[PDB]
Amino acid sequence: NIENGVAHIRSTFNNTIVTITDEFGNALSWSSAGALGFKGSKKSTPFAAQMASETASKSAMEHGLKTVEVTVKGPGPGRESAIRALQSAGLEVTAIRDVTPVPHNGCRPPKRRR
Amino acid sequence: PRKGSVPKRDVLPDPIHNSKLVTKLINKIMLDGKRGTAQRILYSAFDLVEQRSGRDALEVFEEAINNIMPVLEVKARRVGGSNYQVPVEVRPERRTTLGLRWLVNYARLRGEKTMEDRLANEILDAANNTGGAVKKREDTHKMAEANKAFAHYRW
RNA sequence: GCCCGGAUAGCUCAGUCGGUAGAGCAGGGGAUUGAAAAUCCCCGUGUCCUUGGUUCGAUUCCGAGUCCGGGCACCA
RNA sequence: GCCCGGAUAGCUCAGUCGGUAGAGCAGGGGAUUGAAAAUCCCCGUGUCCUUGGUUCGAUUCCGAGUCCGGGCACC
RNA sequence: AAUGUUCAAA
RNA sequence: AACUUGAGUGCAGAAGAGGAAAGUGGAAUUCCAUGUGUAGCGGUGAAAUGCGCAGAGAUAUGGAGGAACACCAGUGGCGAAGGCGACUUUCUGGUCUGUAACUGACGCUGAUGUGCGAAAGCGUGGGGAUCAAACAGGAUUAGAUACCCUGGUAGUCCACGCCGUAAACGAUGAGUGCUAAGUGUUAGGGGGUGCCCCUUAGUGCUGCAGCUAACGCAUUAAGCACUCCGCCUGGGGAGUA
Ligand SMILES: [Mg+2]
Ligand SMILES: [Mg+2]
Ligand SMILES: [Mg+2]
Ligand SMILES: [Mg+2]
Ligand SMILES: [Mg+2]
Ligand SMILES: [Mg+2]
Repeated sequence: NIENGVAHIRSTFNNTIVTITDEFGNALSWSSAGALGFKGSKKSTPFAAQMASETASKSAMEHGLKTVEVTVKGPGPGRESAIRALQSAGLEVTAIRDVTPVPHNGCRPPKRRR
Repeated sequence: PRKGSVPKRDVLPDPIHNSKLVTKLINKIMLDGKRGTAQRILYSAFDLVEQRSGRDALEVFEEAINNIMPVLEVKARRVGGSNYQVPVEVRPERRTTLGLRWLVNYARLRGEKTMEDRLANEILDAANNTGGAVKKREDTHKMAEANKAFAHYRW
């Protein structure tokens, strides 16, 4: 529980998830818009990101680590307002990563909406 | 007006009270063109403040507007192909003009059976809180300040 | 004829270990907008089941009490 | 020839365990709006199947009664 | 990214 | 009888997702395994059905299994057409350029037959990861069998065998000669100095002459000539009896 952390966030169009962990994948304190009472498509605002990175980041209480090293899953509208506002708990962002799973034409997508 | 910025040009001096912002609420209690019954009632509702409150109504009066002073507006705007609200902070010229209506609209609601005494219980009990009209400005003060939403909207 | 669980906003649940009452559905009034439904504010009354006692004080502990859910039920 | 279910706004159902009648579809009049359909208010009459009795009181319990649905039906 | 039907006779 | 320009055979080189048969790899989806963790994920205009403390989704490792091969990739290439795009090997068709050594008209078009022929469908097999008719559940409207969402069977996948249709589309049959010019691009071949102009073959645009009802086509003709085959003769009734 001692002073480390990698940041795994995703942001689809619904309920941008923030979950910070250690060098392994062990689940310090996950956080969502859904733990906060956002349901009517305020599940994903940049204001929903404004209370996303805060209530996971400030809920360290065992590590309070030195850097965060974000890994950006989920191409969606809550990206950079969850990484600027991650700094508001005082954690010293210094290098960012963007990992969204790009297929190589594996499985055919679901059909087009109308 | 699609053409822009009709000029303002309104003037408001006063006889004794030495205040531009007191001849405004004489211009809203005055209904039906009878200015000849406004300051007869208004100045007989301010000289009865010090007999009801602890102080002269001057140094209570800026406090009385100061606590009733509204902060935030919710002017609805169908953004970009959607439809829900947006908070707008009021430009400082408009906000007193929005502000003064809540004295008179609740002046005609307090059943004290004398209008120059029913109306003056919202300048007393206005520098001191939880008055009659402070309830609405705290009701709409948290309308979208707590309910913060898409705040990148234009209008 | 026997032991428990309790009657907790108009509906449903919560702590309710004597100084120490909460949520959500509903209702009303604004806003929306061609009109309703959604959707967003602002509000209130709870009942702590009848009643007495250990009571500085009982929604809270005993039992004079109504109702219903869990087991009764034996070789008459 | 036999045992039950009952005739509950004009249509369909509800409690109807003697003091103790409800919903929705329909109808009418406003509003809408170029005109109808939608859509929103505000309204009413029910029948508690014929009739007598235990009746402080029966839509409510008996049976003198009409109609139809459930079983009858045997060697 | 909508919830919107119809216009008796040439 | 001969000749060689039409078409063929030799020689050199040049490209190409042309096909059929094995083999290898990476990204991703899903479902199993276990860590950490706890109150929701997912969902739309808004919402619910569905999954969740019995331990979800987010994340760490690992396993299994099937489908398609991001970047290159482009009015790019190849095939008669449908079409074909990870990589290597085995077999194999076709066209282009230059060259002149042969053969000396051996060619063109094709009635009936003979074959190839997307996608769905059918038969006997296997395979089943994502999708996904019928259907089922939740909203939407007056009703919605629909558009929306959560699931889900056939099928979509491979071998063998049928069916033989489509906006199978440049809505433009096939062959051969001839009539202004610019302009990109691909595969070559010669001339002159990584660069500058000669012609052949495809393939895009802009444009006179000409035809055209007009839109527009215009050296890849819908122009000007010939040769052979297929087809139409007002629309409904009808690609039906
Ligand atoms: Mg102007
Ligand atoms: Mg099959
Ligand atoms: Mg579906
Ligand atoms: Mg085609
Ligand atoms: Mg063409
Ligand atoms: Mg004909």
